[PDB]
Amino acid sequence: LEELEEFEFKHGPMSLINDAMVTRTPVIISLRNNHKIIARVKAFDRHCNMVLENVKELWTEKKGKNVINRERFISKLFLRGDSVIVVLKTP
Amino acid sequence: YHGKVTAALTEFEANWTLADMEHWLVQR
Amino acid sequence: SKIQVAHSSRLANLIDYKLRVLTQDGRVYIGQLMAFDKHMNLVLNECIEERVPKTQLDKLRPRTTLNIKVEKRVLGLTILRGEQILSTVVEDKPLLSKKERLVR
Amino acid sequence: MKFTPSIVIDAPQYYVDHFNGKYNVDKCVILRDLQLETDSESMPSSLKHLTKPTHILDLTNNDLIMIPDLSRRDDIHTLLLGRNNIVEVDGRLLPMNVQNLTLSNNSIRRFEDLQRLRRAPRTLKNLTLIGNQVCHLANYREHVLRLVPHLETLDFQNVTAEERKSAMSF
Amino acid sequence: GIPVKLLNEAQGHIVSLELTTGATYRGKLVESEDSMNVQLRDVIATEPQGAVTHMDQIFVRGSQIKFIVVPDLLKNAPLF
Amino acid sequence: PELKKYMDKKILLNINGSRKVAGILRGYDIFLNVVLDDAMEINGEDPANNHQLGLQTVIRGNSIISLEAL
Amino acid sequence: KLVNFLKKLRNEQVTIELKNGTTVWGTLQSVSPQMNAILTDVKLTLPQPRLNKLNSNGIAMASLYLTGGQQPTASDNIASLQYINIRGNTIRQIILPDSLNLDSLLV
Amino acid sequence: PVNPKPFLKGLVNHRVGVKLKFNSTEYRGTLVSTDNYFNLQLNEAEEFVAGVSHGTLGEIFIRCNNVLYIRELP
Amino acid sequence: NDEDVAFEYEIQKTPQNILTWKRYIEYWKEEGRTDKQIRWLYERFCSQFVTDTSIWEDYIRWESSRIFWLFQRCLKSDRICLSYLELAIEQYDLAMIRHALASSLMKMRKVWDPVIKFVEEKVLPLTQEAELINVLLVKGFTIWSSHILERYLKVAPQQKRNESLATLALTRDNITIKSVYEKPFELNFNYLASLEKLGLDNQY
RNA sequence: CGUCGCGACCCUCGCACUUGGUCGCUUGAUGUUUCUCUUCCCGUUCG
Repeated sequence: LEELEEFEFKHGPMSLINDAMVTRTPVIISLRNNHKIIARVKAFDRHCNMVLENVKELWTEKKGKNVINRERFISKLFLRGDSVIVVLKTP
Repeated sequence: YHGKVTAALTEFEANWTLADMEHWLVQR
Repeated sequence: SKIQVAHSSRLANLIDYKLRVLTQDGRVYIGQLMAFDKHMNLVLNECIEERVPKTQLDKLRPRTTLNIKVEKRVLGLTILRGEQILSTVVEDKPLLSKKERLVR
Repeated sequence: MKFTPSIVIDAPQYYVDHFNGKYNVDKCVILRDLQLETDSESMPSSLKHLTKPTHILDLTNNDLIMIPDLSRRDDIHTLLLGRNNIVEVDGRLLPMNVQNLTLSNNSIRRFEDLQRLRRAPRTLKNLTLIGNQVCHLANYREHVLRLVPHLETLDFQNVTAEERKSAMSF
Repeated sequence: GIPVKLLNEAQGHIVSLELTTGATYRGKLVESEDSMNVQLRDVIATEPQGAVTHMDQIFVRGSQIKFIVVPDLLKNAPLF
Repeated sequence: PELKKYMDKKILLNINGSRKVAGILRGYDIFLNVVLDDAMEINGEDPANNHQLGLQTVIRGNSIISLEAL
Repeated sequence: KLVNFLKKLRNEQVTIELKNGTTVWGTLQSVSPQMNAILTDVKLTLPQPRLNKLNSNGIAMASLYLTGGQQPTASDNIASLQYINIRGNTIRQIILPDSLNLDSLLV
Repeated sequence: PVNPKPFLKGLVNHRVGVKLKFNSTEYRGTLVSTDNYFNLQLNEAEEFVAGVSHGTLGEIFIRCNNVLYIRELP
Repeated sequence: NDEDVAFEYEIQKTPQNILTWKRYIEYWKEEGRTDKQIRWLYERFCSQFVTDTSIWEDYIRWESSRIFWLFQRCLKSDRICLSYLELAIEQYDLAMIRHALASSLMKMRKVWDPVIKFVEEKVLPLTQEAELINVLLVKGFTIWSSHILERYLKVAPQQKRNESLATLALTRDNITIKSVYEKPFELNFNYLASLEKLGLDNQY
C-alpha cells in the first residue's frame, strides 16, 4: 500500500509540493474563494491537506465600484485540501 | 506512626460558614 | 441560563437531546435526535424547520435589539440527509414526559 | 417563599402540545402555587437562571405585585400570572415576543392601572383580565381595546372587526 | 445505520420528501434503497415556487434528497 | 437501482441544470446511468421548441434528479 | 495522514474558518477521522465586509443567526455557543495556536 | 482508440491547455507529470482568463477536480 | 453585583443543601471571581460541613503549592490520604511521605507496596585482588534505606523474608541485620559479614 | 403565485384516543417570483 504513496509523492505531480517542502521554499497556493496564500509547506498528504508556516493570506474586497486589497499574516495553519485550485512554485 | 524517629535514619531521609456572610446579607 | 453539556459529549451521547441542525441552504431543523449515521444522516422526532425570510435578512445587518421573525414548518419525524448538514448545536436536554407530572 | 436560584433552576420543564395539537413542542416551566413574593434584590437576578429556550412560564398563584421583568426574553410567548396580586400592568416588563398574557383574578382596580398596557409589544394577541375589579367598570372592554387594539381575543371573547375599527379610531 | 433502515420501515406509507431543488413530492413509498433512492406512487408533486402538479409514479435519486418526512407511527419502531 | 419496472417504458427525467429529457428506457447502471431510445429534449409545451435527440442517449447518473413515468 | 495530526490538538484554542467564511473560535475537543470537529466555548463570527454582500452571504448570515447564539447584537454578528459539532466537509482552514510545536506533532 | 489515462500519459512533455471548470481560467503549459487521480503538474505555464494572459507562472500543480478538460496544443 | 445575594439568602434557607453551595461556586467560576475570593467561598463551603472530608476533596480539586499545603493539613486532621500517595511519594523525603500513609493504615495502607519499591528500587540504587590484601594488611597493622527495609519487613510474608533481608544488606544495615538474624546460606553469610565488619570477633 | 388565518350562510348532539362545503378580506396578516418620493399631526425608544 504505502509504497505507492512514496512513489506518487516522489515522481507524480505532488513532487512539486514535496520539493517545496524539502527545499523550504514558499508556494503561492490559490484557493476556491479567490484568496491567495503565500506560505511554507511543513507537511502535506494525498488529499492536499497541508500544514503551513508563515502564511500570508491575500485578497481583494469591494467598496462600491472599486476594490481594496486586504491581507493577513498567520503564523501556523492547516489547509483542507479540497479547497485548493492551484499551487505555484515561487521563483 | 511509621515507626519512631532516630537520628541516623532521619539524616539520610532528609538528605534524600453560613455566618461568614449571613448577617451581612441581613442588612445589605 | 442556557444548557451546558459535558465536553466529552459525542453525537452518540446526544440521543434524545433536542438539537438545532444547521443546513447548507441557511435553514435549521430542530428536534430530538433519535438516531444518526456515519454520514450524519439524522432522525429528528417532532422536527420543526425554521428559515429567515428575505424580508428579515436585512435586519441582520449592523445598525439583542434586532428581533428576527423567522418562518417555520412543523415537519414531524424527519430523516435529514448528511450532505445537507453544516453543523449541529445542542438546544435542550431530555425532558421529563408530561405523563410524569401526573400525581395519581 | 421568595425567588432563589434553586427555585428557578429546579423548576419542572416539560414539553406540551396545546399550541400544536399533534406534537409536544413548547417547553412549559411550572412555578405554580409556590407563593413567591417579589423582591427586586432577589427576583430578576434569580430569573437570569431561567432556562433558555423556554416558551410557557407559569407563575400562577404567587404573591407578585407587578409583572416580572422578563423583558430580556425573546422566547416566553406565553406568560401566566393568574391569582397573583399584580396591581399595575407595565408593558415594558413583558417578554419581547409574548403572544398570550393571563392576568386573571389579579388586583387591578382602575384603567390608570392598565394605562401602560399601551407599551406592550405588538406581538400580543391574547389577554385575559377576568376577575379583576377593572372588569366591572363601564366601557372597560372598549378601554382595553383602544389601549391595545391589536388583540384578537380579550377575556375569551373574540375581538370583532367592528370592535377593532372602533378602537383604532381614537 | 438506523436512518436508512427507518426508510425501509416507511414502505407502504405516505412519505413527503424535499429535493435540493426545493421541489416537494408526497406519495406512497413503494420502494426504497440503501442509497436513499425512493419510488413514490400516486404523487402530489410541487415545483419550488409552489405550483402543484400530480404524477402516477416517480423515482427519486438519493443524491438529490434534502430530507424525508416519515409517518409519526414509526417513532415506535423497534430500531430505536 | 431496482429500476427494471420502467424498462422499455417511456420516462421523463429531470436532470441537472433544470433540463428535461424524455425517452424509452433501454438500460440502467449501478451509478444510475441510463440509456434512452427515441430521446427528446423538453423545454416547453410547444413541440417546435422540444428537440429530438440522437438515436441513442446515455445520461450520466449523478445528473438525474428524478425519473418520472409516462 | 494529517487528520491524525489534528487529532492531537485536543483542548487547544483554534480558529476554524468555514467554507462560507464563518470563523469559529473555540477550544477543540474532537476531530473525527473525516475531520468532523467538536468545539466548546465557541464564538462564531462573520468578517465585516461579508455582512454587506447579502447575495453571497445571506445563507451564511441566516445559518449564523439560526444557531440561536446571536443574542449579542455586536457588529460582525458574533454568536456564542457552549458546544458545536462541525461537519468536516465545511472546513476551509484551521488557524492553529502560535505556540504549537509542529515538529513534535508531525513526527 | 486511446483511453483517458494512456492519452494523458502520452501528452507528457507536450504543451497542453488545461481549462478549469471555474473562473474561465485556462492554464497553458508543458505537462510534466500526472496522477492516477488526474492531478496535473505544468511547467512554463501561462494563466489565461477568457483568453487574456496573466503572464508566465513557472511551475504549477493543478488539483484534479478543478479541471474541465485538457486539450493538446499544436 | 446583586446575584450573589440570591444565593446567600438560599444558604440562609437551608445551609446543608450541598447543591446550593455548588451552584453558587459554579456561578463564581462562570463569571471568574479571583482565586483569593473563590478560596474564601470554598473555605465557607468546608466550614459549614467541617465534619465531612468529601467537600475538602472537591476544594483540593479546585486548589489544584497551596494544594500540597492544604493536603498536608488534611493528612494531619484517610481515603484522601490514600489518594495523596502518588503526590507524597514524589516528595522523596521519606518521613513526610511514609508517616501520613502509615497513619492512614492505622486508621484504615494501600501505599504499603509503592513504598516497598521506594526502598529497594528508588532509594537503594543511590544509597548503596591485590588491593583487597593491601587494605586488609593496612587494617591489620592498625540509614533511611535500612529503616525502610525494616518497615517493609515488619508485615512482609514468609516468601519475601529473604528479599527483605537482602534489601537490608544492600542498605548497609549491619547492626540491624545482626539484631534481626539473632532471632538459606546467603542470609547466614550476610549475618556473618555484619558480625565481621562490626568487630564482634568472639561471636564471629 | 401560494399560505396562515378572520368573519358571516350551508354539515352534526354529543365521553374520544384530521367536522365538511362555500363567499368577502374593498386588505387581517404572510412568504415568493417577474417587470420599471415629498409633507403634517403623533405613539415609542436612544445617547
